[PDB]
Amino acid sequence: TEFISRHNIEGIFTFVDHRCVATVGYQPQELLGKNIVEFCHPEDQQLLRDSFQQVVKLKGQVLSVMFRFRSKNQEWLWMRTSSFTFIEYIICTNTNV
Amino acid sequence: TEFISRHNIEGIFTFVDHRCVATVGYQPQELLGKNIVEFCHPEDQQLLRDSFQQVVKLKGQVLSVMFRFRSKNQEWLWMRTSSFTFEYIICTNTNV
Amino acid sequence: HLENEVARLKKLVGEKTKEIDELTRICADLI
Amino acid sequence: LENEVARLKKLVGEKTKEIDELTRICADLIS
Repeated sequence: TEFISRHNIEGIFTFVDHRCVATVGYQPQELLGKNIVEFCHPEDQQLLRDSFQQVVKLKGQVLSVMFRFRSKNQEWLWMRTSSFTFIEYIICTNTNV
Repeated sequence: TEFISRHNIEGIFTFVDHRCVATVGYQPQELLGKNIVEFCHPEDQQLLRDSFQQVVKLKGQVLSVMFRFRSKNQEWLWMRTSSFTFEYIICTNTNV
Repeated sequence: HLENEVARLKKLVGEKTKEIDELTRICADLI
Repeated sequence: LENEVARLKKLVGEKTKEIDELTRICADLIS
């Protein structure tokens, strides 16, 4: 019920594995090239941006933010993304609860 | 210019990526189920074997051993193996 | 004639899938 | 039936690109 995503500094999907379809319903092609914020609930959207602003200054540290994800079937999913940085790219582990 | 191998506790190949063919000449089917020592130079078998006994006591820490690997064409290749443990052992086998 | 193509391609896919499955496990592990 | 090999050649290309991306990642978070 989780998938490994790989973003840049702004949060654009640069890589998504095959397990997204099972976890959110979207296909890798449907996620690639778009920001994760676009899929984030507007109510807790700023929070996602705040978490992403932090992983950048905290080079190497691991962070954890939980937010709502818009599934493919237009339904909200609480997603726990535990992300960190490598700056080259950002690795995210998006877990479904 | 290297490939990631994944052994068990004793060092038998449990997983090899496609890059074995370019770096060593062997195919994934030809390595799996087989011990890594079998491809090692008799001179450096003791070293590689001792190095494998070490990665376990290091618990997560990374070791680096250099030995001769017998390629598909029956010639020795100096290999820089950067290995550590997680259950299983992951190796980054570099060709120099 | 072309059936031998689809057959070798279906197999090739199966191989690349098993590699993806193991590789994903490794990256999922080193976290 | 040509439409199979065409979609399989494509599917292979996608799965080939995925392991390269996966391998590059796993090779990185080892250092």
